[PDB]
Amino acid sequence: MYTFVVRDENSSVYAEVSRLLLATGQWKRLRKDNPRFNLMLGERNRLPFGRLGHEPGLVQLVNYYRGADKLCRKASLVKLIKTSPELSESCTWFPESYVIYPTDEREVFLAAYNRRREGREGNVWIAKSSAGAKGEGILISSEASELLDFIDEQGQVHVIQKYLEKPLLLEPGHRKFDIRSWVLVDHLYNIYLYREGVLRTSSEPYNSANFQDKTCHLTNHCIQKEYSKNYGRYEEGNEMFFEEFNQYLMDALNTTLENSILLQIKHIIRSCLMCIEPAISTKHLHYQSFQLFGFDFMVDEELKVWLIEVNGAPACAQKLYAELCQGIVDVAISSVFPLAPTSIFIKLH
Amino acid sequence: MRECISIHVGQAGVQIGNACWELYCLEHGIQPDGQMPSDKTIGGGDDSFNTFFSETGAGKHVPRAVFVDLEPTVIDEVRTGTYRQLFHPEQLITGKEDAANNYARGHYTIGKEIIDLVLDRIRKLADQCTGLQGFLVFHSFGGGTGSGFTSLLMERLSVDYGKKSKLEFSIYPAPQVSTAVVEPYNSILTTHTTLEHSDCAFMVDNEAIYDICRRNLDIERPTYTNLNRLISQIVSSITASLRFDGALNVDLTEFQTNLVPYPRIHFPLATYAPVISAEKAYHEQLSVAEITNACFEPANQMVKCDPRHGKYMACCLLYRGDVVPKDVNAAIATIKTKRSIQFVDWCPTGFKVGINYQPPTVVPGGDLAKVQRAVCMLSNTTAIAEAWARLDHKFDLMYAKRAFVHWYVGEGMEEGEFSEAREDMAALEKDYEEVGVD
Amino acid sequence: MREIVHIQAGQCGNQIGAKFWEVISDEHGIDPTGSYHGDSDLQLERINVYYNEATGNKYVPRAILVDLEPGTMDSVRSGPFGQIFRPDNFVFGQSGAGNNWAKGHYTEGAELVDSVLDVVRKESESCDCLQGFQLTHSLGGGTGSGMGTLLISKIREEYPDRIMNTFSVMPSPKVSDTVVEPYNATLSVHQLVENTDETYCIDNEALYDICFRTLKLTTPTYGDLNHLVSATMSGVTTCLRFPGQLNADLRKLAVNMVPFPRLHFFMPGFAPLTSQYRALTVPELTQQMFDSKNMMAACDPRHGRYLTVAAIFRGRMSMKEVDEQMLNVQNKNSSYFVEWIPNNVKTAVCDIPPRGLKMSATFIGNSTAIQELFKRISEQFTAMFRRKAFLHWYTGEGMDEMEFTEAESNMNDLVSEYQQYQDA
Amino acid sequence: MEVIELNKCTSGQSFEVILKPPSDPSLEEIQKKLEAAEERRKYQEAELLKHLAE
Ligand SMILES: Nc1nc2c(ncn2[C@@H]2O[C@H](COP(=O)(O)OP(=O)(O)OP(=O)(O)O)[C@@H](O)[C@H]2O)c(=O)[nH]1
Ligand SMILES: Nc1ncnc2c1ncn2[C@@H]1O[C@H](COP(=O)(O)OP(=O)(O)CP(=O)(O)O)[C@@H](O)[C@H]1O
Ligand SMILES: Nc1nc2c(ncn2[C@@H]2O[C@H](COP(=O)(O)OP(=O)(O)O)[C@@H](O)[C@H]2O)c(=O)[nH]1
Ligand SMILES: [Ca+2]
Ligand SMILES: [Ca+2]
Ligand SMILES: [Mg+2]
Ligand SMILES: [Mg+2]
Ligand SMILES: [Mg+2]
Repeated sequence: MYTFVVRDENSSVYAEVSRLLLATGQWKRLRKDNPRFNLMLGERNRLPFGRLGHEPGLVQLVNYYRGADKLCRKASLVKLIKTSPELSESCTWFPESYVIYPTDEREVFLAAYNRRREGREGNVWIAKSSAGAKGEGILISSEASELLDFIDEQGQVHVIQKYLEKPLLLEPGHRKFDIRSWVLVDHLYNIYLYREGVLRTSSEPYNSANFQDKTCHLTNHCIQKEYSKNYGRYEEGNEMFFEEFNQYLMDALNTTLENSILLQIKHIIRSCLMCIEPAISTKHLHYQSFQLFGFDFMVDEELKVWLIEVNGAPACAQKLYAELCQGIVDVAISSVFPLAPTSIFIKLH
Repeated sequence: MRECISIHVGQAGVQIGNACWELYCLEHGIQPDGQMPSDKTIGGGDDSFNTFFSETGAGKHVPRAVFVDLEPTVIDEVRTGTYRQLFHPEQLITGKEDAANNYARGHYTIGKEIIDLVLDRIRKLADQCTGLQGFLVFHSFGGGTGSGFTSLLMERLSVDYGKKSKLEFSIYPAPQVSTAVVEPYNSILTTHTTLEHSDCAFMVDNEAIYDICRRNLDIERPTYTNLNRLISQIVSSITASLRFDGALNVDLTEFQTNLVPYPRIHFPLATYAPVISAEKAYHEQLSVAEITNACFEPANQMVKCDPRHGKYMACCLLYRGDVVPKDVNAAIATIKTKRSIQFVDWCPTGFKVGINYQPPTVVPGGDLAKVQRAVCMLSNTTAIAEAWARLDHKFDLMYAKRAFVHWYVGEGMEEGEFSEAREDMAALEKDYEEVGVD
Repeated sequence: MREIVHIQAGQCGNQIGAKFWEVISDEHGIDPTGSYHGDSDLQLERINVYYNEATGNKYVPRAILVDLEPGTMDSVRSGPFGQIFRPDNFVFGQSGAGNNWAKGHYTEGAELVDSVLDVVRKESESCDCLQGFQLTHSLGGGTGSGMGTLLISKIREEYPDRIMNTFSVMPSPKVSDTVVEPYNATLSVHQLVENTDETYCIDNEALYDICFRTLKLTTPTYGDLNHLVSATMSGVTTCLRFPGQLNADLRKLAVNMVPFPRLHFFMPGFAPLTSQYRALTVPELTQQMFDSKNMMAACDPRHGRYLTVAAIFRGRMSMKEVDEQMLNVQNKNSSYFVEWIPNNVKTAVCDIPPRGLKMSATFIGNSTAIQELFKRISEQFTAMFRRKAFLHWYTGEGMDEMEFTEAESNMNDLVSEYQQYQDA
Repeated sequence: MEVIELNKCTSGQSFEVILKPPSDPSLEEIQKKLEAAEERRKYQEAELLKHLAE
């Protein structure tokens, strides 16, 4: 009989995992402040890692990797990519980015902007922050003055980045979209990619002449389910799953999802997680970690994949909660606490 | 030549002291009767080993040490043990009834009755020094004497020897071998009143020693004797520079100068390698790179914590055995490329290295195999504040209900001293976070 | 902290006290004439905690025998180990106490107490380092209950800085001598709340149920109940009598077990209890010692929570297995241990098993479910007191009705105080 | 990776390797607090003896 505690009441994913664990008859839930637990479903902020692994006789496991925020904060992700020789600052799959405080990279950002200015190249940049939750905190502009002035009005650090001006458009609708992949890293640092992804699409036609109507430019579910007068017009919930997307790629482009996009996604996931492996592995630590990640990708018109951001506390799509949650129990929980069929994950080496 | 005086307080301090001086005698070739055939200046001399041993006209080498316990059981073993001939009565002080795991008892009630006797017995060793440099004080956090009487002794030593250095070797409490539920109270009370009187303190977590003994020595249920033999090897690596010819850490002042830029943050983390089982008949000999890389495994640290999520303020490497400088630099260069080693911005990223050609000495018939080379690393990393956070949390759970507080008030302590001491640890936790986190 | 002074008072206190000395005298190799005939140095290392040494290498219990009538103490002096006690240490009168707390505490007992205190004073003065005192008695009668608590009040006045410890037998209508036992017990609990550091609550209702249900004895006697009390007392004093690290003296024990001065009433347990030659595995020992059916206070621990727990394992066994088994009990039932006292379960092992067993285990618990015992007593008390039934036996000895009212208030406060920490 | 201050002797040697540069209460007061605690201890005991005398 295994024991666990819950410290993030607002997690949709682990509310389900907590539910499955109980329905097995072999996991007992404890009061949230009881220390004699086998499994901690921890809080988002200030998780007390320093108090784990000191209970004699208990093997202790937590659903977060200490130090993984370097990947899951827009500011620090830029730094991790620029200064990591394993990523080279020249890796071809991350847009040109700069960190800008209201240290700072203001001077270098302006330098690349002039080069593009004289070069006549697409000079549309997007500014965003970490506290930017639910469609607010972004500005898309082709004039740097409006960008920096928008940042100096906010007290939080921000990031300026190339706005991908040539995105891949679905037809009909001429509409933007983005790909969410769910990735599970277990205590051994095996990397498991959930076979099911999802596209979060814009129900409005992409209009590259007005970056002010941030509707056909932002793929967020919250913005499309409120501002876009065409919500649910094409797919149920502006969510298209991989079978349809694949069939579309076969019908429209004479290719498949695996060849044109998945090889690159798998490459990007491995690079990011292998880079920080020596800093966050718990292979010889007194407690163990696993964590579910949400990778967000862009696809351009040349079928090139771009990494947008990594989410450390992601939620799932409605119809995918069941299958994926059982997989967390199987691969990441029962692997450490065994209980008494083709996999739903792809293992990346 | 400058002398050093060792002071051992409470059961933990006395038993570890016994283990250390046994090791010293083996290292310096001093028989249990005190004679030393290699010493050719009879009855005197100012060699390196004379910083820990004085000499009688009969050629006996006597440790510059003092043993203090508020109960006589543990010091009586010293009085009748293998090295009974080493010390003389004046160096062994014992009371009648102990502190009952009650800091207030060891500090106020009982300490007040013995402090002058202890100080006067210490004054006798001091008077026999031509240039005393300070004290090394061994004790536990959790016992009533080790915590309560030690803190009183440190206050008085600062008054009577204001210009002298004071170093601590402290045992941090672990439930797997602990004897009292109130050990968190005592730990925090003694860290509060002792902080400003200690220049450098080395914490040993019994949990960490316990696990090393089960893992690397294959001991089912380690005992204090197992633990103390391993602790003595580490203590010996740290004091070896005071006892042998050398150029690094040759006086107590150099420990502060080399490991402690900020006075309050004076708790360096110690890591030791290799620990090899002696029943292991055939074992491969580890290289300089292998034992140096092991200094960055949490499993070999005296306090479990993750230095990858902290910052370094200083770092010393102390080798014993077949080790030359170029093998060390070759090992360090390789480790830099594979490890997360972050220093604070206002400190150099470097290492101070000392090599002593004599390989570690091991008590015959003990648990540790003899190796061709070993290393002890001392690093001042903010990650050690994880141990303060564990301790403070346990204190918070009990004090919110005032559990056990009546035992302390009964001895004369006011309830205010509790929060006074808990507010100081709160500041100390904040000092570590300012120094090490972004 | 070496010498303990033992005191036994009244019929129950002396009948249990005598069995205790037979059992532990056997463990330390002391024969009925005070000669030592052991074969292990472990037997003599801490023999001074309970025994004085006389000429010719004789050992004399540091025990004082008290009663207001001679009956039960003549039987002790004629018992198996009767001749081992110091003759001067028998102190007794003739009137008896008629199962009346007021006679023991205020009239008959008052006349005799100064003689007891003279003998106590004589044993304490020869002590190198007196730890404190332990008293055996029942709460349902007159001498052990009324004079016992008077003794404790006066020892404290003379030795305020020593530990005071009792084994107290609680009455039950199922093993009852008179209808006034709830009056006597209620008056006594008030004294113990103020004047003892540790009290082991031994409930005659539990001893009876264990003899009937588990040991399969159709018609238990007091002798059968006292065999259980002997085994328990030997168990809970093991840490005082043999070399060891944990709870090795009375004051360190009280620091580990008592988080609030008034909540110092302990629930003891013992394993195994069998109706004999089969070996008991360490898992088996651990599951039985924690089972309510092995508890001596007739309280369901699943009805409250544990403040602190002390366990002792005796015999040659795997210390690794003992640690694993104890960690498994806490980990698999963490609901019943308070979370605001970290690591509140301590465990000791001694290599010398008790007579007749290869291994055994003894349990000492500070549980909030002990309030069920005081609620029992409080109900029985009030049922009579609301009609002032049987009070004339007490007002005839000079007591007033208000005193009873206060004793009742104090105990209902004690029950409220336990309920306070069961919900914290 | 600069090595500095290499000192050699018959029993060993020491040196330093640098990888990157940077970027009390009086005795009287002690006696007061100790005697303050002893006084509170004496007051608590006088209260017990008074209570027992009642
Ligand atoms: N490593 C190690 N720890 C010990 C040793 N002896 C005791 N301890 C630890 O020290 C703590 C108990 O403190 P003690 O030193 O035994 O107590 P004390 O200083 O004698 O003070 P008193 O309360 O008067 O007995 C516990 O955490 C023990 O685990 C020892 O020999 N080696
Ligand atoms: N560099 C870029 N080029 C083109 N489009 C971009 C872009 N960066 C972001 N976008 C689009 O704008 C949106 C900005 O969202 P952002 O990157 O802030 O995620 P978010 O934190 O607000 C919600 P989530 O946690 O699910 O990622 C993206 O969903 C994407 O559609
Ligand atoms: N367990 C046990 N209980 C006893 C024994 N003798 C008496 N009692 C109980 O003791 C209580 C009080 O009686 P007692 O001690 O004999 O009166 P006293 O002589 O005035 O102290 C009653 O509840 C009895 O049930 C005994 O030998 N063993
Ligand atoms: Ca000499
Ligand atoms: Ca009379
Ligand atoms: Mg986000
Ligand atoms: Mg002690
Ligand atoms: Mg009777």
